[PDB]
Amino acid sequence: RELKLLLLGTGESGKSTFIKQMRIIHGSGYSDEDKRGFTKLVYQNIFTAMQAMIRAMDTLKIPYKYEHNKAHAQLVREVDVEKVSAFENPYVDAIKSLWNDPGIQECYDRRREYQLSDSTKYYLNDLDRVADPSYLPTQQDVLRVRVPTTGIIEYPFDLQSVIFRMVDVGGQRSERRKWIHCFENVTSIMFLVALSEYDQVLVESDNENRMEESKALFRTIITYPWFQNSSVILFLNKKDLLEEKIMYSHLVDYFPEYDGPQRDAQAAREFILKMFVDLNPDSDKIIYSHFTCATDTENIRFVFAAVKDTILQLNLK
Amino acid sequence: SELDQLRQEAEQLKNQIRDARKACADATLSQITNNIDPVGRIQMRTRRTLRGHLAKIYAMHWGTDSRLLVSASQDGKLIIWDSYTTNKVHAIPLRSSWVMTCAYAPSGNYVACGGLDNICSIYNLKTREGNVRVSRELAGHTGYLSCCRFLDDNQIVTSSGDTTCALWDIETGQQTTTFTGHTGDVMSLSLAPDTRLFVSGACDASAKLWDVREGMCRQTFTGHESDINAICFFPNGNAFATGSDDATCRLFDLRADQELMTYSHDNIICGITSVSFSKSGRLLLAGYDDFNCNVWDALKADRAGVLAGHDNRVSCLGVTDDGMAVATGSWDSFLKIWN
Amino acid sequence: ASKKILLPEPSIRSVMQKYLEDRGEVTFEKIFSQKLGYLLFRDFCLKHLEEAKPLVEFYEEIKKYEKLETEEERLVCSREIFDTYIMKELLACSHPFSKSAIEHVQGHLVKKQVPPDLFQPYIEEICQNLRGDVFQKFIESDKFTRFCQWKNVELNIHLTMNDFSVHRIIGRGGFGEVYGCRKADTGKMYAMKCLDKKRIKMKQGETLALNERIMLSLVSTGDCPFIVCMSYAFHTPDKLSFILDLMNGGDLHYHLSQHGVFSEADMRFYAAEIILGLEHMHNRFVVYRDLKPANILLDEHGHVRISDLGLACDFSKKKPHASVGTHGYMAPEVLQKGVAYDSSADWFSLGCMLFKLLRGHSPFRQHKTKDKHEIDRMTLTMAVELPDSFSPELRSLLEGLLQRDVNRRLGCLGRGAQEVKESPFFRSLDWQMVFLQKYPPPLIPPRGDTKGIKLLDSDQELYRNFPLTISERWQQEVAETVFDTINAETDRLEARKKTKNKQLGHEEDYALGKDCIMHGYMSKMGNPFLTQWQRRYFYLFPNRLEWRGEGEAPQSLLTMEEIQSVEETQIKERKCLLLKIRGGKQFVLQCDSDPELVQWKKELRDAYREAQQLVQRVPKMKNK
Amino acid sequence: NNTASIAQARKLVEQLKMEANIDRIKVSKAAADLMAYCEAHAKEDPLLTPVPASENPFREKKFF
Ligand SMILES: Nc1nc2c(ncn2[C@@H]2O[C@H](COP(=O)(O)OP(=O)(O)O)[C@@H](O)[C@H]2O)c(=O)[nH]1
Ligand code: ALF
Ligand SMILES: [Mg+2]
Repeated sequence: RELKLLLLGTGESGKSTFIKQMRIIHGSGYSDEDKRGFTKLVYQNIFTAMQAMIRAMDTLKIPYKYEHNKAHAQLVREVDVEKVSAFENPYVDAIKSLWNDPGIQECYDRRREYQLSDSTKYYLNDLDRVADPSYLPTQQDVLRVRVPTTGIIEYPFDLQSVIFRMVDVGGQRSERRKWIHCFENVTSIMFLVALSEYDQVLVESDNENRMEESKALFRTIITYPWFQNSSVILFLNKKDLLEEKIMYSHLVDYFPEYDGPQRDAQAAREFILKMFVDLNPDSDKIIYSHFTCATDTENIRFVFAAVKDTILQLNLK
Repeated sequence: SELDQLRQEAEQLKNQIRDARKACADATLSQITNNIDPVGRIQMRTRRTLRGHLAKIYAMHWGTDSRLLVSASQDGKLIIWDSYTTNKVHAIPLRSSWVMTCAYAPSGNYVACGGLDNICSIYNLKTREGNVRVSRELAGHTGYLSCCRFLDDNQIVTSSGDTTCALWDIETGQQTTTFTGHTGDVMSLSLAPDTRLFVSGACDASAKLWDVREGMCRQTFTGHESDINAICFFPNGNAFATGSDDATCRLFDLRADQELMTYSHDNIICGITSVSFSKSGRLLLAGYDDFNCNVWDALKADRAGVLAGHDNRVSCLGVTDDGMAVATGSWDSFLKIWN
Repeated sequence: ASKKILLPEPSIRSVMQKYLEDRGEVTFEKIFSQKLGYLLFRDFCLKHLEEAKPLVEFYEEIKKYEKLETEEERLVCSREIFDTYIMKELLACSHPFSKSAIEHVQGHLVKKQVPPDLFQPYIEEICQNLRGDVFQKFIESDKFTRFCQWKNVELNIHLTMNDFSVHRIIGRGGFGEVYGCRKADTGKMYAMKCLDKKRIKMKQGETLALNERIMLSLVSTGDCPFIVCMSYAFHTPDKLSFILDLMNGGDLHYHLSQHGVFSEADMRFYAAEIILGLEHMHNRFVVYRDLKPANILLDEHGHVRISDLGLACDFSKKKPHASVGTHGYMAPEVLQKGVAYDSSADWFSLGCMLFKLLRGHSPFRQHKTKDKHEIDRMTLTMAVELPDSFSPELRSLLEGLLQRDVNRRLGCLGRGAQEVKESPFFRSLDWQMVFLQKYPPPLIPPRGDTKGIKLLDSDQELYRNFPLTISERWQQEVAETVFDTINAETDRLEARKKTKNKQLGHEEDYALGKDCIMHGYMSKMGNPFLTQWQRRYFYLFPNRLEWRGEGEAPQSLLTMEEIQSVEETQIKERKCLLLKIRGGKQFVLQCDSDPELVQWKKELRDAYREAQQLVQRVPKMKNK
Repeated sequence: NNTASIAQARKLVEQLKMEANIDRIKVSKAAADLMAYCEAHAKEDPLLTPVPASENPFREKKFF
């Protein structure tokens, strides 16, 4: 017996990462043949990230402390995103030096003002492993890669109880067009929200707030008449990023109705959660919330174990 | 008190001016000129006719080359003629149908016009692309543009029905100076050879000498019993003649600051529309509202001749800078060159 | 369609746009409402504009939704409309509509309910989006120019009989016969109720002739399947014409006399269609008063329409009281001399007929007595004894419809026809299927001298404001026949002269960049003994009226100064303009259409008065 | 309404002061000057004294 599940959400919210975790836990775990597949994409993320950071220093007008690293910056600027074969010497030391420059660090700490990526610090803090000739990406490396999903894809995983046919999709406004065509017999909806979005603007529209886009998109999905029968599962992803961001960026600023103590993940979590829960048109319906981290297999196991049980408790009976 | 003492000061200061003038009035020009030989009879002949305008012609103005001339007409068009060849160098259609005046630049590049549009529209003949393109909309006047004359390519003086004149900077499209003073619609104006002075005629039955430089009225001449319709400078720049709805012309000397001469006759009952001097100044040519256009001896005040070549009112007229010919525009749709 | 509808050249737009703007006709609600405006407007949005296109499509799909019959269809459809036009755009935030409208539709669709007006709030908000810039861009476009051309044709409709081919003779009447004809312009089939004016005054019946025209006018607008509606009214010197819907199937009295009485299920059909006909007239505050089988006509297929509106009456302002109509079917209040009545009377008249359809005689004449005071006494006095055979559903209906008291009369209690429709009799019927004529009729019909009296000018004056055209009708008639094909034809002929005049010498830029107020073709003369008629293209400027031929700019004009008076004078019984010029000289103009003539009259008068006012306070330009 | 009338009446008297403060010339000399101008330029004036038809652009020639 199969069940249709939609992973819906704003861009970069961890929909494709959630899938990668289902494959680790249930489906065909990541082989060492497959792990090589991502090596190229790892290198590209490091370039794409660094380049996006180099440009951002010229936008925000942040000075390089070591002026030597201006030569390395031009070196990296002309590197083509897609023409990356491997991570070799002329760029390795240049990109590590760049990263170690305290001007780049000021720019990185202002990552809210321009679109960077969510795994840049993870990779750039670990350039030694990446530049090794026989560098084989770990299961974490694979979870951390940014592979912009576009268009509907079906990933059917099967536990020893039931088949879950999960639907990964693209998050950006243009990708949301394609969504309509598999809204048919949906068992339940897994809506993902990135908790660290609160102080960020959309890539699809640098004017508007990412958290507020999700806030609207959730309300849109909820109120859809033919999901009245379906179950709703809210996934407040990137808990671990909120735990960093809230120490310097206050939630009070971007959502004025917040009373709680700033520099608190747990107080912010609950407020943010309530915002999404209060968008339910009728509290006669129940929204099942979980605070999650899609790059943590140990967290997704425990969560999805409880989520599966909720889906089946509800849908079998 | 304050306004009555100032009113009685006005009317004493006024009589100080009349006495300062009567003091100069030892002889008249009619006395002085008795002796000089009469000008004779100026038998003038229609050399050209300029057919093209579809209705009344309201104004015209010679180019400094003594060959090209613009003319504005009721038909909403501003035509440039080659007097020598009768061929139209340009036939410019206007944005406003209500044109009343036009003015060839001394530079030859620009021509200006205007009317009830309350704008002095400046046109460019020598364009980048060789077209007839509009350089500027000189807006600012609050009444009809009655007349205007180019100082050069970038400066132009204009009279209006708001009872003021104005100097413009064509670049800035802005009134450099404003010559306020008249208490009636300003019908006409005339630049002196020295571009630093100009006179203007109005419906207040008076003319005024203005200082272009500074922007003040230097002298005011009266004597006409009705509107002054046209005015222009004597060749040297020390006198000027005025045409009026009182059926008379008059000559005024600036330095003597009074009227020298009257040009009129019991037979002439309708008003003067326009005036111009011959190159030497001996002849005053007055356009009339009886389709005629009489030639006066400026010194003798005798009617030397008549140009009677139009079926309707002679609205406008001019003389070339080389004095070689007289143009006369009319309400009958034709200009005519004379010798 | 033998006679070619000739379409004015696009130079007509200058006159029309001024003619229409003067009447505030150039608004979105005025033009979008008209069928030919919608059709031109929607072509513009789809073909040319980018962001207009999906709004029209939404409006289109909703309009299709509205006309869906079954709920099983509307349920399927309401989703696709939502999923495509609402959800798909709403997910991406490119959905420019209110939360109210969105919530309104979800609020319904969640509850699984699909009213045909479900998307009605969206319809209104699609206008707001099309009403602003999009409408202005359309006015600027060539499609508005095309609308002006078509609108000119409409507003210059003059109908002789030469416009109609007469196929048969389908009737006789009180004052003239009735033909069945084809309008040559479009080929549309109509019925021509033609009346002799002389016979009218001979039977002093000028009131019921003119009443018919006014009543038909009130009724004919708003598309009605169950009334013989008017499309055009006109007259020749002696003949008075109405162009009505073609009822080739004869009347219901004949078909009753032929068929005998009708079944209860067969009568139900007729009653239901007559009910919606009565509902239509009552919603326009008109009473029919002459409701009887003879005044019900059948079409080819056997469907019905209400006919002779002559005895009808408008009660929006004041209610009547006299006893008008056939005195076998009239109500108590109508009979009661000087007692006021309204729509109520029709429902009493209905009962009398529906009874007569089942029994073969009116419910009051016994032994067909033909006695006014007998029948009318029984109307006021006695209640009908309904035969035992009459089912209880019909028993309920005719006891409700035939009350003497109007306070207990069915259809009069408050909600009009909707009370009658609810009756347990019509409980089987889906009332919109009645409207859509989807119910099959019970009876398909088969195929088969004191003229010497004088006619005054006083009589002719009565029929001066008679002739009329009904825009809705004419536009539909055009829409459903020639519209697309004339557009196709005109599109070529104009494009043909665009290529021609391109290669000869660039035309039609004389009026541009100046203060020209209006320009168009007209015809000019001077006086009878010398000059003749000449067609020229005029340009009206504030101070002059220039005119030219092809291959030149204007070489002759006329100043506003010299125009003394514009006056409407007729030349050989044809409206023309008379320009009196200062020098005792005259000058007359003549136009193609009525709209043009009217606008040249207005604009010249406006222009010369305004010139002479202005010039006279300018010393250079003024005479003395 | 004194402030307008007074502001106007002052311009007048400040203007009349302007006009009265000029050194005028005896009319006789004004005339003599103008007469003596024409006397000088009467030769250079073809309207006054008819020029040769050869020198006349409006008679002798059609080519210019
Ligand atoms: N640290 C952290 N990174 C995350 C989390 N979720 C996603 N990411 C990373 O951020 C990027 C966006 O996730 P992805 O699944 O590709 O985005 P989506 O499918 O478009 O929603 C990926 O590179 C992920 O590795 C999270 O909870 N914590
Ligand atoms: F939501 Al995405 F790549 F931004 F799947
Ligand atoms: Mg994805």
